Amino acid sequence: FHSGGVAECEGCHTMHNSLGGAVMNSATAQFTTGPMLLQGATQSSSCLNCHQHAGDTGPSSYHISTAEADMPAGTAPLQMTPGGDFGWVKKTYTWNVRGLNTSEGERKGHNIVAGDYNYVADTTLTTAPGGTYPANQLHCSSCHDPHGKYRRFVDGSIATTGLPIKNSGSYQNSNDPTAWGAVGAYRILGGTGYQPKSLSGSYAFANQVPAAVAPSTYNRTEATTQTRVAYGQGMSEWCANCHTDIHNSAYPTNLRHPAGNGAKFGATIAGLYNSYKKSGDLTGTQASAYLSLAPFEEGTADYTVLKGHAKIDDTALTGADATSNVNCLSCHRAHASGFDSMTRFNLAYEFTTIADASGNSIYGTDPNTSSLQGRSVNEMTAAYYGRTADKFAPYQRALCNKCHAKD
Amino acid sequence: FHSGGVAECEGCHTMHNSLGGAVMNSATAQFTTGPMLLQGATQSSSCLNCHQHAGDTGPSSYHISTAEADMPAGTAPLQMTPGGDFGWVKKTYTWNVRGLNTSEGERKGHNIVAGDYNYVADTTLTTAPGGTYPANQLHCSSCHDPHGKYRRFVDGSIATTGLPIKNSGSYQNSNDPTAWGAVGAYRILGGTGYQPKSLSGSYAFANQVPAAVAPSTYNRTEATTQTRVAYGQGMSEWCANCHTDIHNSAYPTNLRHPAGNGAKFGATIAGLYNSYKKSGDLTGTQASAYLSLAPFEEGTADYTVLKGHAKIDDTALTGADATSNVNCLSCHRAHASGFDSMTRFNLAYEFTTIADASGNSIYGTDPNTSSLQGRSVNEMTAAYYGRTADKFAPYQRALCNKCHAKD
Ligand code: HEC
Ligand code: HEC
Ligand code: HEC
Ligand code: HEC
Ligand code: HEC
Ligand code: HEC
Ligand code: HEC
Ligand code: HEC
Ligand code: HEC
Ligand code: HEC
Ligand code: HEC
Ligand code: HEC
Ligand SMILES: [Mg+2]
Ligand SMILES: [Mg+2]
Repeated sequence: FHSGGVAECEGCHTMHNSLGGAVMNSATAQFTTGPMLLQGATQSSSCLNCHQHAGDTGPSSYHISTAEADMPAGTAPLQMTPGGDFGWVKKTYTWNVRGLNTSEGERKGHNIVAGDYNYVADTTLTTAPGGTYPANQLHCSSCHDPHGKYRRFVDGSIATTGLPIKNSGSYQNSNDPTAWGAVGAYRILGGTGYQPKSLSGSYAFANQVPAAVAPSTYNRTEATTQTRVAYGQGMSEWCANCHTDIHNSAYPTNLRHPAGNGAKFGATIAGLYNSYKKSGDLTGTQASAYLSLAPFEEGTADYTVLKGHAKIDDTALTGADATSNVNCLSCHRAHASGFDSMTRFNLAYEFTTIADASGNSIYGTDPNTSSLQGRSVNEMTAAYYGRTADKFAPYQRALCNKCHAKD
Repeated sequence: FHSGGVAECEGCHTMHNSLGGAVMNSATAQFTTGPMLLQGATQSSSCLNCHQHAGDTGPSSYHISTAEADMPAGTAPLQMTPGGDFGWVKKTYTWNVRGLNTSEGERKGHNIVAGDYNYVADTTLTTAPGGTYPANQLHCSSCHDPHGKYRRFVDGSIATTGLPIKNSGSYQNSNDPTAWGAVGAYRILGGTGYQPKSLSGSYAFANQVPAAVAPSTYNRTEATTQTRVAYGQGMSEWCANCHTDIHNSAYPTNLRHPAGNGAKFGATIAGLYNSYKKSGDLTGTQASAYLSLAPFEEGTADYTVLKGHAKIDDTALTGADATSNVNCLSCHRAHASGFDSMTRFNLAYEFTTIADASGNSIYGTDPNTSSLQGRSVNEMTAAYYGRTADKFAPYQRALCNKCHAKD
């Protein structure tokens, strides 16, 4: 459909609303339409018209959102992709230990306003923490550019026009560009100057489409072999478009956790990322040092050698060295997650995995404790991308430690 | 929170400073941070963010520091723990007898530099009396290791890595370690080689985490039944890390009051510790010989038999014999105290308790005398851990005597 580019216009727009018979979108009458000529209540209900299937059982290809009629109450959104499953946003949690703890739902992930569904805009965060981009006009089309303009040529340069598009250009199978026509950026997400014309003001991107390269069957479980998404450069400067203060290359001067291309890894830190495999253990051997749950940039726009990585079978795990950068995604997840500020690990209560009664870990077994924070065991097995509580020590502690071996 | 280990990283660090809304620590702007990525003006204002409650009435669980807005002027810090209540440091005293006596405030206890509060570093003592560790970089994190590395296994060995942590390991309730994962050292205070990387120089610990075992409701009054903290071995060699000359095992050769594991108690001295209960009286009977105000080591790392002691009801008082050692704490108190060089008893003026007008003792009744040295009666009832002037004879003299029966 979007083959790196402007798909099929009618797939998202009706020029009238009569496809023979009667209307094409059941959110209006015969001859009216959505805000633009597209077909939905809002500019972001047109993508949920195909990326939210009706009755799913397990994670499939795309379909990064699972319905709420499906996950009855005490279950977990079923779409294990590297961005996340928006199903999370509508998931509140309560539990008592010595008071009334309550992890809200609208703090896990970006809220898109899809009033056609039960998607509401955020309340607490009226704007974006960094710069000021407004948070009631947060549609899929804000980060993603539906009419894929931004192209990668063969010299590696990026522009918004000049030759035809031929393919996605965002996989391992994706046939590299040639002298006659380019391919499309990592996801169709928009590069420099991509203000959507519906929005009106001064908010206009400034940094380029990042560099990265997905596996090509990116939506999977991770109990067995784990998914590895590659990460070229620029991936932080890009979120920097709508968060600005939070970017930080030089750490000591700017007191905030380093993130960017100007934030190298450290020869020492790097030694540690390998050594620390589990919690209490520091064996090492790069060949095994994973890349899922706390990944890292390679800092190299060479789509040939970096496509080198990005397999979906645990062959190239291949930790890092003091050249590797650390983008915002090494802690967070772009779409959403199960953890209060859309992180990848847990950071709410001292441990993550309790020791059952003997040894071998388990996430815990009582939904009104602090080990689980009101999240039944299946839930929190899906909060991580379906990896059992057996890839962690009986009393696994917090999980920055994959870098900072504070064990 | 610190369950023997690395608690909850975010509890002490912000990676940015925006927890939704606005900032998390009100000591900086939106997207800046403390010296390390933690949240406070200094590396030791992060622990006072939870161990100094706002308005307290009486001593509670932890909270070893009571605010100054609370104790108006003529009152006493309200935290009766076995380390002490830092509230003392900011307490000067004046009185006249035949001149102008003035017991300063910054001599009672270690000064931590918490510029975020009214905590200033020491002036008179620019370094530490023993070796040279500098006394403007004296943070809670200097003696205490926030990322609890040091573990006790089941063989009793101590290391800084190798198995997971499961619990504090520093109480009577604390479930002993097992073959799969260890517990944490007596307090999280750091063992061998624990230089904090902020500090830069040669100052690097050399001796191990001591051995001791607290009661498990350690913060209490003592008017009624008295708190007994147990004391394994090594407790002096440990303060020896930052004071070195002052350690002394063999007395006659090294002329300074004996202190350590190589400093036994004496069959004669030991006979005396029991006999002398009050000042003028020498009844004896070990079963009653206390252990609070002048305690002593047992010299035994056997966490089972030494946990045997350490109750908080006056059952095991159980004086000693010529094997018992004498650590630095048998005279001093680790955090602070009300007595000029942070001791446990008074050693300023001949007596401690005057005889009122009839007999039964009282600390005295006139704040400009020498009996009180400018410390109103309530004050000096809290200088001792709330024990009235009725556990002492009408004219109680100095208080080394619990060992040296110089009465
Ligand atoms: C509305 C604006 C959106 C947005 C923001 C995205 N989609 Fe689609 N999508 C569909 C299919 C079949 C695919 C796979 C086939 C193909 O891409 O040609 C995709 C893929 C994507 C991607 C990744 C593609 C890439 O190469 O980078 C992204 C980032 C994406 N989508 C976002 C199917 C549909 C639809 C079915 C008709 C509709 C409608 C949309 N998508 C709309 C959107
Ligand atoms: C096929 C060639 C077309 C053509 C001719 C157009 N589109 Fe679409 N379009 C989509 C969305 C979500 C928007 C909203 C953008 C926003 O909110 O800012 C639009 C917008 C337009 C416009 C107005 C804005 C502009 O910059 O031009 C126009 C003139 C336009 N489109 C024409 C979504 C989609 C699709 C979803 C996958 C697809 C396919 C297309 N558009 C294709 C076309
Ligand atoms: C690039 C991949 C990123 C990353 C890693 C994050 N963002 Fe966004 N963001 C935007 C708005 C309006 C908000 C407030 C809206 C809301 O709260 O739903 C946010 C918020 C966040 C958070 C906190 C989310 C929360 O629920 O509290 C986080 C952790 C986060 N962001 C990470 C708007 C935008 C953008 C506008 C175009 C862009 C681009 C990004 N964000 C990009 C990213
Ligand atoms: C999870 C919540 C955390 C937390 C609390 C911290 N980290 Fe890291 N970080 C990484 C690198 C390479 C650095 C280098 C800083 C430098 O060496 O100049 C940092 C920086 C820090 C600091 C600075 C402390 C210092 O000694 O300067 C602190 C306090 C800190 N972080 C806390 C890299 C990583 C990771 C790589 C994948 C991960 C994961 C984390 N950090 C996670 C966290
Ligand atoms: C900053 C570095 C510090 C330091 C040096 C200490 N704390 Fe805490 N503390 C908190 C709570 C609830 C407890 C009891 C619960 C538990 O320990 O799990 C403690 C306990 C301690 C101890 C004794 C613990 C032991 O088992 O030995 C010590 C030595 C100690 N603290 C020192 C609460 C907090 C906080 C609340 C968020 C914060 C922040 C800190 N403490 C920070 C520190
Ligand atoms: C959770 C797993 C983490 C991680 C990943 C880190 N910390 Fe902290 N930390 C605290 C304090 C007071 C300091 C200052 C130490 C000093 O002054 O020397 C630090 C320091 C760090 C660093 C830099 C120093 C180092 O040796 O690494 C790093 C990389 C780091 N931390 C990561 C205080 C605390 C806490 C207070 C109770 C808690 C909880 C954590 N840290 C947890 C973590
Ligand atoms: C282990 C439990 C001990 C004991 C029993 C004492 N210390 Fe310390 N000490 C350090 C520094 C820099 C000073 C000077 C700073 C200051 O004066 O505030 C001190 C001072 C003392 C004193 C005199 C205190 C006073 O106010 O005059 C006493 C009685 C004392 N110490 C006892 C530094 C350190 C350490 C650095 C890591 C460590 C460990 C200790 N001291 C340990 C202990
Ligand atoms: C409070 C200020 C004091 C003072 C001034 C003294 N003591 Fe004691 N000390 C203890 C033990 C077991 C010894 C053995 C020395 C030995 O027998 O070899 C000592 C040593 C001394 C001496 C040496 C005098 C001598 O005859 O060799 C002196 C002069 C001295 N101390 C003074 C044990 C204790 C305690 C056990 C809990 C306490 C309390 C004190 N001493 C307190 C003090
Ligand atoms: C001016 C008044 C008209 C009239 C009378 C019609 N057209 Fe359009 N139209 C366009 C496209 C792409 C379609 C079909 C696909 C789709 O909407 O997704 C249509 C459809 C119609 C119909 C079909 C009725 C039905 O099948 O339900 C009819 C009768 C019709 N039109 C008449 C596109 C355009 C267009 C630009 C692309 C313009 C300009 C017009 N239409 C104008 C008219
Ligand atoms: C609104 C409902 C949507 C829809 C349909 C999609 N997005 Fe996004 N998204 C963003 C980024 C940076 C990525 C790539 C990040 C990564 O690969 O880790 C994605 C990813 C996707 C995909 C495929 C990849 C995947 O799901 O892992 C798809 C199909 C997709 N998106 C569609 C960024 C944002 C964003 C803010 C930055 C917002 C809002 C959305 N996406 C919303 C939507
Ligand atoms: C690179 C520029 C970024 C950007 C744009 C964001 N992150 Fe982080 N961040 C981390 C953690 C644990 C939290 C929440 C909990 C806490 O701070 O105690 C956050 C928070 C955010 C927000 C929240 C704003 C708010 O809620 O007030 C936003 C918008 C945000 N981040 C964006 C952790 C990390 C991290 C390592 C753990 C790295 C690396 C980054 N962040 C990088 C970025
Ligand atoms: C700075 C503000 C702090 C904070 C928050 C704490 N400490 Fe210490 N402390 C030291 C030692 C040896 C002990 C144990 C001594 C004993 O048990 O007698 C303690 C004790 C504590 C506790 C609990 C036990 C208690 O309070 O009695 C807590 C919660 C605690 N500390 C926190 C040693 C030092 C030290 C120099 C050696 C310094 C400086 C601090 N502590 C400072 C702080
Ligand atoms: Mg939100
Ligand atoms: Mg002092």
